[PDB]
Amino acid sequence: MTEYKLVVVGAGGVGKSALTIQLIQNHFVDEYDPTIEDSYRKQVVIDGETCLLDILDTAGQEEYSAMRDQYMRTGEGFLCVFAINNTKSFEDIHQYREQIKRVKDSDDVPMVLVGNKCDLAARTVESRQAQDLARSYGIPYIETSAKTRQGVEDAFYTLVREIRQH
Ligand SMILES: Nc1nc2c(ncn2[C@@H]2O[C@H](COP(=O)(O)OP(=O)(O)NP(=O)(O)O)[C@@H](O)[C@H]2O)c(=O)[nH]1
Ligand SMILES: [Ca+2]
Ligand SMILES: [Mg+2]
Ligand SMILES: [Mg+2]
Ligand SMILES: [Mg+2]
Repeated sequence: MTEYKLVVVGAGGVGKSALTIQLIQNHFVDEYDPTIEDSYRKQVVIDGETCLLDILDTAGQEEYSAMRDQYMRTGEGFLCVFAINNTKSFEDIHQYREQIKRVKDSDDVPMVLVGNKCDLAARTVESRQAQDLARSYGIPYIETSAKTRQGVEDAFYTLVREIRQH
């Protein structure tokens, strides 16, 4: 079966772990335990194809920015996550996409822009603003909530479908 190497990146606290754990383990992590670097692996059927998702849940704490080059090298596709109630996390996306872009020496790396926490009402990043960013990258924008499960499968499966276009 086909393996897909996914990597989840974004600022601290945007919900990278919560999203990954919701996808893989089907529950919502309420508490906030900052991540160093964890791996998750799960066999799933996507569009009729049995495949193995290998997902690297990375650190948003800038203290660990040194580890980015390593995982950006190995990853096949990147879930670039910000929170819709965290304007700064949205502005931070560019610096993640720039690094991925450099490391893969490519303007063409399978990526999905994800606006997480869409269950919360304190929105400061409007859908249209994120759509414009994703458009400029030539990638999809998808809103998610790790809490309600909204968009969670859509985000990760879309990332698989982007890798397949590569
Ligand atoms: N309401 C709501 N809270 C969320 C959502 N996703 C994450 N959170 C909350 O936000 C906090 C941080 O989540 P977490 O997944 O740990 O973020 P992270 O991006 O993995 N952090 P780090 O970069 O430090 O590893 C937690 O309290 C978590 O419950 C979401 O979709 N909705
Ligand atoms: Ca819980
Ligand atoms: Mg985390
Ligand atoms: Mg505004
Ligand atoms: Mg496309």
